[PDB]
Amino acid sequence: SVVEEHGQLSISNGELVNERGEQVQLKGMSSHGLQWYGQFVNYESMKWLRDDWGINVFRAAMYTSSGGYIDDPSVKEKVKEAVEAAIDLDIYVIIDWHILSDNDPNIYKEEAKDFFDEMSELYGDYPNVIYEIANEPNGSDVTWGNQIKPYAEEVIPIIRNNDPNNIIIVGTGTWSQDVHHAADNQLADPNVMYAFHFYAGTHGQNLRDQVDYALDQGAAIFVSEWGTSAATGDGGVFLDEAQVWIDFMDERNLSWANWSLTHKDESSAALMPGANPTGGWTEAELSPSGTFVREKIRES
Ligand SMILES: OC[C@H]1O[C@@H](O[C@H]2[C@H](O)[C@@H](O)[C@H](O[C@H]3[C@H](O)CNO[C@@H]3CO)O[C@@H]2CO)[C@H](O)[C@@H](O)[C@@H]1O
Repeated sequence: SVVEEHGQLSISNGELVNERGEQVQLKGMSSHGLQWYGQFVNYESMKWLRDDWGINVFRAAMYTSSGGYIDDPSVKEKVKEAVEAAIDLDIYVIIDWHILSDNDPNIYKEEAKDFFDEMSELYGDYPNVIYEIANEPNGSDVTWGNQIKPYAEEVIPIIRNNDPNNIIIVGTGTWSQDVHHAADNQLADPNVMYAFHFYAGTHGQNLRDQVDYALDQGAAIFVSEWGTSAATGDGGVFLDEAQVWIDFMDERNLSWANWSLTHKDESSAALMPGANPTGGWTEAELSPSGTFVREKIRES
């Protein structure tokens, strides 16, 4: 129903809109790294998220390093499984080239181009697909103008040769926080969005103001990852600040995916130890974070 109704997504005046020009807000879950917790990514779990949580997007977090795709490329087949499930379930799907320790997206740019060529050839005639070409550029030696923008200007044409207008999300500096510099030096492609990531354990008032600055430059922003925890993915749960961010995102038409769908014993994990990887989770099988995130999506 979601993808049939909204169909082709595009950016109009800095906003994500559907094929009839109406604003639409995606809300869903990210996997954790597919090399570690890939068992939680399957049609049945995604169907349960759709039906019981109300998700309308799923993010497949394919780490490049840390035992991910560069080390063992088999994890690309799990991305394909996720995409196929999203197509069958009629929800959107984010294909996330999940850089992190490999902090400059240029490190594995040749592999990224290859990977996005393959994915856009396979899936470029479905409206479900959103390409996230570099999760979290980071480090003081990685800037928008010097590193990230020219990386994007190599990868985007590879995608566009196969898929001329599905959404592309481009990471920003400082772990996808530096939307200000991106917004001042935007990419040409009209269906690009810039990633912004937050963690509720950080006091967020200035970060909200910087998102507003970026929006005011006509840049579109997708909150392609956020957590209820501290910035490490752990360190307690911060539901008061999370709620402030939830309300902010609703007021600004900002789509989002929460980190993450795993049973790992860290505060950002949505599931308890013993949660079934194919779904069906009782209240007792959701973590503090998962209970909250589920409520936010069901409210929506
Ligand atoms: O258990 C698997 C490995 O986990 C590694 O820690 C990861 C955290 O569990 C995870 O929450 C964190 O997520 C990041 C995400 O990649 C980018 N956005 O920010 C999130 C919060 O920091 O990523 C951690 C690093 O991959 C751990 O380091 C390994 O030892 C484990 O094998």
